[PDB]
Amino acid sequence: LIYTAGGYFRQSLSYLEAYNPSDGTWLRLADLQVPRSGLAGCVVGGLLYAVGGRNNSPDGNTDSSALDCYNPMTNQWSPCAPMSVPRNRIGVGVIDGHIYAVGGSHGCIHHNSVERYEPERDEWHLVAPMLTRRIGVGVAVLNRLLYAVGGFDGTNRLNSAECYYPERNEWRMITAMNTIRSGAGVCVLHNCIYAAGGYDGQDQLNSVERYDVETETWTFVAPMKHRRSALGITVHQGRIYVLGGYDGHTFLDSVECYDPDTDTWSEVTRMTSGRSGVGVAVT
Amino acid sequence: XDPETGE
Repeated sequence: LIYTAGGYFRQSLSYLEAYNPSDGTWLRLADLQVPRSGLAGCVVGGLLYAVGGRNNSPDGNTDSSALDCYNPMTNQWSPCAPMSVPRNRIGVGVIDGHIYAVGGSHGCIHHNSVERYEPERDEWHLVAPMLTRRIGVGVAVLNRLLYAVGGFDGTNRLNSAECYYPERNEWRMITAMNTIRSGAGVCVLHNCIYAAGGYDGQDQLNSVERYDVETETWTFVAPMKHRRSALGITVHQGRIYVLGGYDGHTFLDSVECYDPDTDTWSEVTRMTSGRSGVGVAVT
Repeated sequence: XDPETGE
């Protein structure tokens, strides 16, 4: 269902929760081993993976090198070998049932580093670095191409996007978005790369825009009516769901729903608690 | 702290 692992509401969270819109209710499961915020979630071969993040607690602020693996009928987390480096505000994509870990920070260091994980093998292997250092980068998969979108290089927030070609192991810059976006929600809906909300350096954004690969074009769609960055994002029902985040004053519990064929947003639920920086994925 | 995440 629509799960949300980790997050932050005054401290990094252990929560693992589900939400289905066909039943309108939530299923709770095994808390994260280590609390995490700024993580990313994915699903490979059924299993929900949690990559990077950090544990921002009253007693520390540790960037997470770790990849951990949840089994929906084993309901157990098990550690899968750590990454090259810790990656707070990481972005992840899934090609070929393999996981790419993109960017993120470790302390002052803003990564361009990228690396890939192999679920049959439990191994991480360094790959070609991005052209840009990116934290809060959003990541998407289209035609088994991997897109790194937006983010923050440590000084500037980014509207640039760049494409990873796996069988040439290359990054090439593509057309920039119309809006600068760091910590936006980036997903794939229809066959457009969606980028929703984020932070442009001044305000959280309610605007949303989508990339069409054939025309190399970004187009703005209906905006959410709550600006939000550090949101979770996923598509269920062929419909967009955005989960929590931060709006400058409050940790949102609002969950919004975008219908593409009417191009309208509508509130589906409120989360159990307002929180930001969750990892989302579905299996 | 990061103003994008509020932490």
